Amino acid sequence: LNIRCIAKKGIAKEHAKWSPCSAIAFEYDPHNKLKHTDFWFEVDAKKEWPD
Amino acid sequence: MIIPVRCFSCGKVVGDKWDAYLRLLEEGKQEGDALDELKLKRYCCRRMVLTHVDLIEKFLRYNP
Amino acid sequence: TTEDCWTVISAFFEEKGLVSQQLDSFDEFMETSIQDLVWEEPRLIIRFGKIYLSRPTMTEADGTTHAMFPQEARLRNLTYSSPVYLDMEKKVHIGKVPIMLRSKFCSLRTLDEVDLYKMKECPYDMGGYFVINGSEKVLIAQERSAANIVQVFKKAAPSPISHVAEIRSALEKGSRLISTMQIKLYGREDKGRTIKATLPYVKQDIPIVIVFRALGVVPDGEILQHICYDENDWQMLEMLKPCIEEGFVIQDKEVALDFIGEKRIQYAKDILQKELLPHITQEEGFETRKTFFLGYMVNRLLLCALERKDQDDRDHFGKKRLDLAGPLLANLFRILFRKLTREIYRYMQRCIELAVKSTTITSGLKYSLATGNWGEQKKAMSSRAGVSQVLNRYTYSSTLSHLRRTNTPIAKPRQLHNTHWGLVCPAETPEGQACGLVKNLSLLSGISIGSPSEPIINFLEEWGMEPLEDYDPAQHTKSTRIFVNGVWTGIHRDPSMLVSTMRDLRRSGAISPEVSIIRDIREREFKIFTDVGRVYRPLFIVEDDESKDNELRITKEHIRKIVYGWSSLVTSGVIEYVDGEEEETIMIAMTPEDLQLNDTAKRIKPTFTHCEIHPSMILGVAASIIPFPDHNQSPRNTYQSAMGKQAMGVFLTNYNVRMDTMANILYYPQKPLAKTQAMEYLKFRELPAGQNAIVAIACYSGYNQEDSMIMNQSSIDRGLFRSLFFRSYMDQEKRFGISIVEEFEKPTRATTLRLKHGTYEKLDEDGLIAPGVRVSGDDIIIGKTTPIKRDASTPLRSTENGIVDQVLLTTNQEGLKFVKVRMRTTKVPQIGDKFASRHGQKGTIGVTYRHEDMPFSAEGIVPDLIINPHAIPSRMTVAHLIECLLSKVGSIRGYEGDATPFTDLTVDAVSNLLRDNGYQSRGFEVMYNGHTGKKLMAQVFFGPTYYQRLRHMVDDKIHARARGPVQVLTRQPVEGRSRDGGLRFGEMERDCMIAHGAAGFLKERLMEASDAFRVHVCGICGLMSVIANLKKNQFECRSCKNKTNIYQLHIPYAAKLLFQELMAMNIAPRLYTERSGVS
Amino acid sequence: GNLMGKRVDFSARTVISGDPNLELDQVGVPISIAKTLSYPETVTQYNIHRLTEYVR
Amino acid sequence: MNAPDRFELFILPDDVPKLKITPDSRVPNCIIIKFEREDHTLANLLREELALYPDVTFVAYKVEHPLFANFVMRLQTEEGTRPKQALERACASIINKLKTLDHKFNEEWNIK
Amino acid sequence: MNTSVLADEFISHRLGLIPLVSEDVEEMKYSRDCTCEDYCDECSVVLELSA
Amino acid sequence: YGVKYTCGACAHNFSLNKSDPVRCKECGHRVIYKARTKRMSKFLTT
Ligand SMILES: [Zn+2]
Ligand SMILES: [Zn+2]
Ligand SMILES: [Zn+2]
Ligand SMILES: [Zn+2]
Repeated sequence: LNIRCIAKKGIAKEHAKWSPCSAIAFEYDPHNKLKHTDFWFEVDAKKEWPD
Repeated sequence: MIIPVRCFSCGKVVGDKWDAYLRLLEEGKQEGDALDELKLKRYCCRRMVLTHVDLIEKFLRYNP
Repeated sequence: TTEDCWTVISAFFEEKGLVSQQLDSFDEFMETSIQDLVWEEPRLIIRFGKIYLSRPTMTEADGTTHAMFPQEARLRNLTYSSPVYLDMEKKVHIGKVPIMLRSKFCSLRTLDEVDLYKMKECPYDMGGYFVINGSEKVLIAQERSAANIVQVFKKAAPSPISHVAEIRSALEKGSRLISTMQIKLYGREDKGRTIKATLPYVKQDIPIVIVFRALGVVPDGEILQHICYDENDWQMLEMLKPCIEEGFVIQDKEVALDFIGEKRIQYAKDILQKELLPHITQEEGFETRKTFFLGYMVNRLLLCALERKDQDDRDHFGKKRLDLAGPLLANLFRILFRKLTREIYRYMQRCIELAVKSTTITSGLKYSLATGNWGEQKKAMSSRAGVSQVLNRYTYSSTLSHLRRTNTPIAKPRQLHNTHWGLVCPAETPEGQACGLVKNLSLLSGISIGSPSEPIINFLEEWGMEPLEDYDPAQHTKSTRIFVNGVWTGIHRDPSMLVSTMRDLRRSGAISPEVSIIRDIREREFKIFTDVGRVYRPLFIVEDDESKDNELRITKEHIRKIVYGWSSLVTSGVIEYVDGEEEETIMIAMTPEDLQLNDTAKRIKPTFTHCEIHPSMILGVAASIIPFPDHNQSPRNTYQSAMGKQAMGVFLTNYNVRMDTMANILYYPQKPLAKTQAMEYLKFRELPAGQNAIVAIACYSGYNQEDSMIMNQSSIDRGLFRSLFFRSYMDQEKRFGISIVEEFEKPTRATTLRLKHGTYEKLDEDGLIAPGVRVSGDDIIIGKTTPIKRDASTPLRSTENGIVDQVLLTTNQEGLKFVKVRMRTTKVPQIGDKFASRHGQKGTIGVTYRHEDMPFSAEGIVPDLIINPHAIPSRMTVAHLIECLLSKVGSIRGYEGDATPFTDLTVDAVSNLLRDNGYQSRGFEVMYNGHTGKKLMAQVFFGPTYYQRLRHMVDDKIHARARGPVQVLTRQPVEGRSRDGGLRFGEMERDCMIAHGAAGFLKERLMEASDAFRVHVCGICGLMSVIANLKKNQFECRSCKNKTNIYQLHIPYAAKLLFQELMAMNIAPRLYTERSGVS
Repeated sequence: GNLMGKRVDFSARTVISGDPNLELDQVGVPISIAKTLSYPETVTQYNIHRLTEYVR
Repeated sequence: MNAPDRFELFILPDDVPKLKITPDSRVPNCIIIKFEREDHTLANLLREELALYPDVTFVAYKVEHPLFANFVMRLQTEEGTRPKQALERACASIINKLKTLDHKFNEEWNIK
Repeated sequence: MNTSVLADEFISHRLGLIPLVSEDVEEMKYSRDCTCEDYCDECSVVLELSA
Repeated sequence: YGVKYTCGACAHNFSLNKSDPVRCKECGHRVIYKARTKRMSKFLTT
């Protein structure tokens, strides 16, 4: 097995093989106060929905 | 068929964790925990190794 | 326990393996059978003896005779067959018989692990197939209504016949004649009722009465002795009255055997020893017995004709057999050997006073197996096509299925009968056309082989069995009659003990576990079947051996004990083989446990003689991989059962050394996150059929609409669902007895010109390409010529391209140059390729987004796939949703997820375990719209689910043409995208346009965009005669002698031919440019 | 088979996928295909200019 | 096979402008700006910072079609006030915000 | 040279994802923009591999 | 130095042409692969 690699710049747009991110957490207002969501539930939202 | 550099789902590397894993098995007899310690939190990167089927082994028993 | 019966199952496959049947039935032909066949109707007006069957050989020019091997014959496209020799008496080579891989005569049969690895044969390959001219050929099971059994059919109000009973007869061992006995019954259930039967060679039908006198019984009451076993059954007797009067005209054996048109009477006998009920035996001194039979038949008849017993269930699988490989090689052989018989007769009819070209037995066999036409060759296509196909190799579970497949020659057969339970898988069966006519065998099912009758015939006539010969229906009231393979071998008094002794004799193993014994108390009879072709399953024995209460014979000691094969598990009376017939009179318990308060969540659950090893064993390969098939709409399971046979993965490991046309390997495989305990035996973990995609069932861009799914580009780049694609073009250097050979070079010029379009510059001087070469457009892959220098070089199909992966040259038996080329290509998933889960949820890509654009969860985690919620409500497939949940747990918990059928796992249970880990008890998670970052007003069912990448990728379908290669006969375009063809504009497409009134446009299709042609008609005799020499103007049209009145028209060349045809049929289509008939 | 309905030229077939941003009467066509099917349009002093670009 | 070359989502080809501005006749003082080689990343960001500047009477954007990474932005402001400036400022304000952020991220950092 | 059971472009893919250093990544230009025909040290990084 | 075909068993670089037989420098086994190119091949990681 004989190779020879050549590296170049580039970004994640051009190809996934670039981006240094790899998963990124994002959350806001964990306690739905702004009500930008309507929680699903069977009886009690607070208890059925993981804090 | 060998391990996949970077996990499809999120992107996190997973090339190194192979030898580490197959050891923490043979001796330390873990799964869940091993992984947890290997720094593999969320199921997304997780499923890659635990679902990997190393075919290459049988292939290597072939001549050319 | 439940987890125990699994070990029992484990014990089974360790010894028998998925393909028992195939090998077993092959060996039975080699080992034994083949001999018995040659020694029966042999001797010719000089006998034959034992036959020798040597091993594989390869007689090729430029070498002696190289001992050939499988993995070679494949690559060189040969034939895994060996020689056959026979010491004929008044040494000789006689035909090549194709061995079956992994059997007994295949050397592999002994070699061990390392030993095999050295033979290049992939261990995981269970073999069981033949290797004709390269491609692996798999013989497909052929179902057929069993023979030698009593039936009864009612025949519709409009018919001179009321009811009828039939019985197909054939010698279980010896020739096997296919002449059936028909005992009709004219006069419907009303009209003023004769009884006639059909005999071979008899013009009309004969009335039962004469048949009795013709046997040797002329007086009454000695006749009803045989028919009725109860002088007090006036009803039955009445019917018969009008019939006796019919034959009242023949009062003896002379005329009896006469009327069938001294010479005929002598001939009459013949027709009784060779035509009349030919099975049973054709000896001599047994006349008596058959008389009792012919009585038992007319009885069984009326028993229905008097509304006491329903009409026989035509599709009662138990009365159906399955001619596996071994059996087939018989009825085929005879037809041949009989032509061989009379062939050696021809050589002797030339000798006006060695020769035997043992290739007719070689090439004959080949023809069939190659195409699928059994019955000889010649101008005899009057055989059956379907038998023997081109073994699938799309995926492992595909190939598997194919070998375990059964067919069934042609609204009632297609039905899924009850009898199919246990023996055949309910879901796996081809869509459309023949659907239900192609069945696959279950896991536990097996076919018989052929045990012996006598060791039980004796065992009977030596335990209470008073021979049939001397019977007295009134003296012997409840005499329990016993049948043997459809023959009546006398009756027996109290059977209860006689019964539970033979069956116990079998359990120790001194009378093969394969024989069937059915007692029909409700009629007082005993059915005995030894037959070859009977499907059977295994069951647990219960037996009340508890003198301290009321319990399963098997114990936890048999279990942990698992010189102890599966044969011992049977040799200890712990399991029995119950066929479909015997089933009728037994009572089977489902769950072993229970069948010997509750949670308001789990599923509601509703003397015992046998138990079910495990219900999840009634499935075959297809359904066997589907998780929770008991949670989806059944008809859906049936779909995945087919689509499975069309996904990508890895079909074998030797694949890197196979020169087969078409083959796909999934870049990175992945064993499922959820599995069946049965998978453990399907080596699936070592040969997965797909990958675990991070599904997310939600609406988004609206590109996941109508069963189309969105796939995360980002991970498509990370190699998700990529697959290699192979292909293998092959060529030879043909010759002629007249020394004129072809060549394998890099041709140019040389007086001919006959060459291709593409480039040859990428061809080294050996007339081949290199494995580095980047081929495309049409580029010639191989270089060949035919001197008669015309090129015959093969060019890469215009639509394809990729890279060469391995070229190889080789000799042929005819010392010719054999050369195969293999091209590889990586196939990336594209905005069109088809995919699907294991729940009939098939779909293609509509678009592809990246990480950003994609929706995501606070944790970070992002989906790889987004399918639409609309593909759930009417599809009803719920297990999918469940497979998702379970798999979302095993992911987070690291523990392998069991999905196996009817266990003690519920959605409420799983939900709690997922709540123990941290995430929502139902899976659902919050997500932020990748474009704005703002949360989604709703929540989504985000969870890892297995996904197979079925083949059928766009670039293999995409086709567009505008005036291309035209057909020859028609001159219209050609078929198929491969030949650059054109789409048909069939009737239905015509119609529509006509409704639209698109007159002209249609006229422009059929002409300008296809056929078209300018023909010259004659103004007098409206024909296409005119000799139009477009130069000297000369037109003419002799016979009607004109040169002045001629017209020109524009019609489709296709039509012009239609007319020439019509002309050539003597009909005269006159074409007039002016109306003449007036009105 | 060949007369009441025949295979014709200037025709194409592939795999479909819906697009929620295409007018009702539109139909997104794959580049490849557009580069294959033609249309005999006579030369006229009104579209010559446009044609002269297309030809080069 | 038929998919463009990836690098066509950001590099402008032979004579083609990033920005194209067209006047709106429908109503007075309004424009529709065609943005070439861009997406939500930069779009949504401009849209946002405009509803902060209470001098903007309108500001919306859209993606003609997902295959092409482009987008049109229509903006309308009060009398005699050019949108471009408010775009400059709020864009500069982004940089300032970011200049601050950078700085505020450096001092914060240093304390480790 | 490559006698591996994996194909050429199969390996090519693999190496594409492997993370390389990118500290002074900002001071380099794409070989395509570099006025050098194809590539060079002033615009590309070559590596070797024999096994 | 230099190579044309190799053998499936006695991997020995051969080299031949018409009528010069189609075997190997030992092993009768008439297989033989057509060895790599000299001009290096460039691949894409897609
Ligand atoms: Zn991940
Ligand atoms: Zn004429
Ligand atoms: Zn450069
Ligand atoms: Zn050799």
